[PDB]
Amino acid sequence: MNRIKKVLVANRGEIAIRVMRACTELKIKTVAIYSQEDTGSFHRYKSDEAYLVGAGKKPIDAYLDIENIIEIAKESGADAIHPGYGFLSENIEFAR
Amino acid sequence: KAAFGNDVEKCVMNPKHIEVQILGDTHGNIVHLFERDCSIQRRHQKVVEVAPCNAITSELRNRICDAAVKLMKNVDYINAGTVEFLVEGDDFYFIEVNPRVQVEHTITEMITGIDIVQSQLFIADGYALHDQLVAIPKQEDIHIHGSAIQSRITTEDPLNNFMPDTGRVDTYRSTGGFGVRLDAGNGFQGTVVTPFYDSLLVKLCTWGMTFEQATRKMRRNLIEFRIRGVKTNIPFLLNVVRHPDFASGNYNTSFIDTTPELFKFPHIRDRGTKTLRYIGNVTV
Amino acid sequence: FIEVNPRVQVEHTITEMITGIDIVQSQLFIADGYALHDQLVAIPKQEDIHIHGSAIQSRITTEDPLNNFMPDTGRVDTYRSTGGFGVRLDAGNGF
Repeated sequence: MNRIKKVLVANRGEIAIRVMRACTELKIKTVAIYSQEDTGSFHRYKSDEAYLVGAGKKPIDAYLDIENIIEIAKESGADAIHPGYGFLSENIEFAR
Repeated sequence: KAAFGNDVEKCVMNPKHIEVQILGDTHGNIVHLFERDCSIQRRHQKVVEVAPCNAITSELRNRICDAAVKLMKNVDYINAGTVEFLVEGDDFYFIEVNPRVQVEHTITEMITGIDIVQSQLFIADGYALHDQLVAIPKQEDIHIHGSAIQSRITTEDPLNNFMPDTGRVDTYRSTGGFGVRLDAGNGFQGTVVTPFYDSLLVKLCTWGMTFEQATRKMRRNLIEFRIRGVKTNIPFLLNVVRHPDFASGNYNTSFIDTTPELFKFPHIRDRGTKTLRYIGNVTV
Repeated sequence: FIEVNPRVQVEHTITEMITGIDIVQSQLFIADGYALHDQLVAIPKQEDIHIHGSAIQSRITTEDPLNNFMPDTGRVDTYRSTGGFGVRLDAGNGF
C-alpha cells in the first residue's frame, strides 16, 4: 500500500474498530481519538496510538472538534483521516 | 429545529426500503455491490437489515442498481457511498444518498466477498478498483454468494420502551460458528455503558446459501448470547426473527407497528437466578 | 492415496467457508436420511458446487513453544477474542 503510512480514525465505537482492523490488515499504523467520557471505550485500546480530543466539551460535541482533530492529526503524523459514519462523516467544513 | 439547525413529497403505501452500495475510484471507475433490504423498521428506524433482497426480480434489482450507478457516474463519485431507493411493485424511486460507509455495510461484504473498508483505504490511496492489490473484479464478474442478515444488539430495553439501559456488563458471552460474524462495539466483560453515546454493544450478522438458512443461524446466535448487567433488545429481535412474515421475505416499512405481537415478550423464569437469590439471602 | 477418515475433521471449517455448505447440518440431515439434493438440505448438484475465495485455519492452543510445546496449564484470567469481516471463530475451552 502506497502513500498512506498512518491513519487517524475520527470516530468511536464499533465503526472505529472496523477501520483499525482494516488498516492493520494493510500494514497501516492507526491512531484513535476518545472523549473524556470514552476513556473507557475499548476502541481506544484497539489502536496503535490514542489521544483525548473533546476537552471540556459536551460529550457529543467532543468528536466534532474539527480543529482539535486536525492538530491531533498533524502532531500524530497521520497521512489521512477516516471519519467513519455519523459525527464528521458528512461535515463539509472538515472535509475541506 | 430541535433535531437539526433548520426547520414535502407524495406519501407512499407499504414500500420496501432498498439501498445499493457503490464504490468509485479516483480513475473514474464505478461499481455497485448490489442492494440491501432495510425494510424492517420501527417508527422509521432501521432494525434488521438483509441482503440481498429476496423478494425482487433480478431484472428489477439490476435496473435499480444501474440507476444508482448512472447517478454516481454522473457526479464522478469517488470512494464508497450508498444510494437509497423506495420500491413499490415494479416501480422504484430515489430517496436519499449517503456519501459514507453505512452501519449495515457488513452484509454486502458477506454476499459480494469484497472488503469494503479495505477498499475505501486503497481508493483514498488512489489505486484503481481493478488493480491487482485491490482485487475488485469487473462488474460483470461481481456476483452474489448466499444472503446475510444483520441485527444490532443494543441496550435499548423493550419493556422500558427502548430506553437505553446503562450500567456495567458483568457477563458478556458472545457466539460464533459457521456463517457468523461479529463486529464488536462497546461489548467486553468489564465495560460500563454510558448514556451519552448510542446504545450499541455488538453487531451480529449471519450468512447462509439461502436466506432461510441464514435466518436459522441468526435465531440460534441470538439465543446463544449471554449478556448480563444490562437490559438488551435481544428478546425484541428474536420475536421479529421468529415471526413467519419475516421468514417469508415479503415485508414492508409498515411491517413493524402493524404487527403488535412482536412487542409481547415471554415471561421467562430463570430458575438459576432465583436459586442464587435464596442461597445468597440465607447466607447473609 | 494414503488414508481415509470416516468422520468430521477438525479442519472442516475451511471447506465450509469456500463451498458455502454447512457440513455438520448436512451430517444431521443425512443421518435423518434426506437426500443431498433435497429442498431442505439444499446441497447443489456437483456441477453447481464451486469455490468462493480461500480460507486459512489455525488453532490457538496452550502449547508453549519456548517450553517445547508442553501444553501450559492454569486459569485464563483474560481472554479477548477478535472478529470482523472474513473471520470465524469456533470456541473450544476459551472463555
